[PDB]
Amino acid sequence: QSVNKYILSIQDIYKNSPVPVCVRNQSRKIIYANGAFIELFSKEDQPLSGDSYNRYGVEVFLSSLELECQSLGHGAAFCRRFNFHGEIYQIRMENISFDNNEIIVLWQINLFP
Amino acid sequence: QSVNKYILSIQDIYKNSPVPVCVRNQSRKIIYANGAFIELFSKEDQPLSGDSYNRYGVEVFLSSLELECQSLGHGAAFCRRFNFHGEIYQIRMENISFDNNEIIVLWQINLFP
Ligand SMILES: [Cl-]
Ligand SMILES: [Cl-]
Ligand code: NA
Ligand code: NA
Repeated sequence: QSVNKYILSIQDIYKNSPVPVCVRNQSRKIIYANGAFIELFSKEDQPLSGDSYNRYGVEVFLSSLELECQSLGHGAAFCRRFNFHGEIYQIRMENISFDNNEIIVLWQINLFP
Repeated sequence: QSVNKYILSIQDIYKNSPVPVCVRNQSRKIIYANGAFIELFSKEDQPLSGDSYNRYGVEVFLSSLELECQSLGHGAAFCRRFNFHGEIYQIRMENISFDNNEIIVLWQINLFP
């Protein structure tokens, strides 16, 4: 609702963007993601290449960060780093809460500078 | 133009937000900022309290980061930390470039977790 309007705005900004972005609901479900995000996490696991070449460790780390973000309350945000397929990334997460205490979290990812 | 539309979207997302955000043009001019950002940097210098209690060192650091962001090209982004009035902050910067090679940079700031 007001969540849908928020999503439409994120989409307007990020739909054609090189910056991988997504928005997830309280059930860890993606409710918005752009092409860049889809492509980033579409890399097939290469389990033998190294410990960062599968999604599972990073998934738990990122889900854990997201839970922390949800817990910090409306407007809470932070930036952290993680490794994925041999590259270092940063991720910013932000808590957006709505009048019905519905919580969504914005993810924005970049390659580490 | 297309910059104005981008700005309208950022405004829709961040106008009522606790998250300090701004957008600056190539001449280091603010073309959008929300209330949270205005309030953050409205703190009067307290030059005697410590080296982080004035805007000048952080201004040069942040302007330097911004120039790097501009140089990295469309879609470039990174997260860094800085100190201001005795607190640690993170800042994410993102390069948004338009078809006429007009460059704007989004700033998003948070208190360090
Ligand atoms: Cl980190
Ligand atoms: Cl830093
Ligand atoms: Na909370
Ligand atoms: Na460049």
